Amino acid sequence: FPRPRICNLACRAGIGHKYPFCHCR
Repeated sequence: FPRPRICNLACRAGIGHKYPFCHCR
């Protein structure tokens, strides 16, 4: 699965835990 561009932003802002599809840091 390709890494969604949003997931990148999410990780940076640390809103990963906020975005289900981008459950990053």
